[PDB]
Amino acid sequence: SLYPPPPPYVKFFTQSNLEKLPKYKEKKAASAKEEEITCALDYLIPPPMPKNQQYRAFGSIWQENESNYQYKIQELRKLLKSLLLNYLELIGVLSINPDMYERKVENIRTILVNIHHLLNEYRQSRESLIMLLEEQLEYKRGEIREIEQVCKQVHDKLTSIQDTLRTGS
Amino acid sequence: YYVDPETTYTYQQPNPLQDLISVYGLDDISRQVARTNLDGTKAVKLRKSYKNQIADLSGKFSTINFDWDLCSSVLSQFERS
Amino acid sequence: PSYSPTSPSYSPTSPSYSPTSPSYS
Amino acid sequence: KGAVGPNNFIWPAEDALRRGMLAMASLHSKEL
Amino acid sequence: RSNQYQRGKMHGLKQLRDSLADKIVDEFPELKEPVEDIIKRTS
Amino acid sequence: PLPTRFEVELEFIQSLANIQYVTYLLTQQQIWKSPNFKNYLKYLEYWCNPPYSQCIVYPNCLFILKLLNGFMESALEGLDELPKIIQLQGPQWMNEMVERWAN
Repeated sequence: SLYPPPPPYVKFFTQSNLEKLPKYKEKKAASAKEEEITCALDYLIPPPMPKNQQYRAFGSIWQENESNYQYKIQELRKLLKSLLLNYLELIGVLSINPDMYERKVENIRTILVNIHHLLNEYRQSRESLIMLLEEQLEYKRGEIREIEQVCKQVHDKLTSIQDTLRTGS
Repeated sequence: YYVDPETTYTYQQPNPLQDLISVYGLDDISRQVARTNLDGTKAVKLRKSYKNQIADLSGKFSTINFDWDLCSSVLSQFERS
Repeated sequence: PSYSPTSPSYSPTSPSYSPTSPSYS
Repeated sequence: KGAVGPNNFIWPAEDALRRGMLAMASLHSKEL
Repeated sequence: RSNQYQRGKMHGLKQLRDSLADKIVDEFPELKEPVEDIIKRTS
Repeated sequence: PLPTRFEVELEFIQSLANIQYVTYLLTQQQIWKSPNFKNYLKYLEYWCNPPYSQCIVYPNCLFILKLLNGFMESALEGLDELPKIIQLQGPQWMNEMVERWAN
């Protein structure tokens, strides 16, 4: 069907199984002193994390104070200059002998592809943390400073009123 | 990065910039069936098909294992009848 | 003429009961 | 919107679940 | 007509790359040397 | 190879985010009638803590199951209103998820 069937073990665990789970896990721990499914109550025991700390799904694999970059910068600049130079040479190829133009085209793309690699090491979450950091920091400083400004102006008004009433005495 | 002094590209031959008709001395037929003469006047009247190449021959072209002796004898007998 | 028209009694909140099953190829 | 790009949706894809190994796992639930 | 188109596009491309080489030399003198070699690679 | 129970339970949790899946599951009588399914739903609650929450792909179902948790004391009735209510309350629920995680 369109919707896959519920998992099979879901139907094994009734309320009685839930209430008898404590004694079952106590007995299992006492006896113990891929997990084989010898009893229907085994699944409620929390599954163990794989030792390799890896998870595979759909053909793809998955697994501290914030809780020479100049070399990369100059590499990027020289790569951009070489990319412009190669673009000029490739368009010249198109001009004179376009029949073999593709011979350079993908080459240029490789440099562009390398640029993407040069982005990968530069990857930005810390920079986003920084920018959010300063925006809420400056917002709270603005709120604070307007607080002492308003309380100070109220105090100044109170002192002026006190002087006015003392003069009228 | 891709600047390779060892990689040299030669001029495409023949060069389209030059007069490709006169490269191999191929001007005679082109002049023979040229659109216009050197003065620009029309040389000959132009048309489509091969019909006018047979007009000199006699005729009115308004709309455009084996025994030969035995067949000839059969035709002779048929005509004589 | 027409004494009174009918009040709109649409029920878009009705979930419908269309059976879906021939999705797998 | 008209171009169905793979592996980038807001919600889990129905085709992703169909192609996921859970489908055959449910089919092979007897083998489990 | 095709030959005239070819010649016109060749002239256009030639002026394109001449102007591009000239300006790349102008604003980027450090890349001037390869650009001429690029011409040597093309012409 | 045969996937482990981790993979199938995680895929079930992430598929619970679909409104069509929830509507289909609640359409059948015996799914809600059987206490086994709700027992499994309450068992699934323990994935809201790390490091399990780091393995999720769509955080919305995190509330949905919790919303489904509410369904055991709110009633089946309300199944028809489920798509409308999720569409209407998507903004504030996304905001509260962001507050729970992004802050």
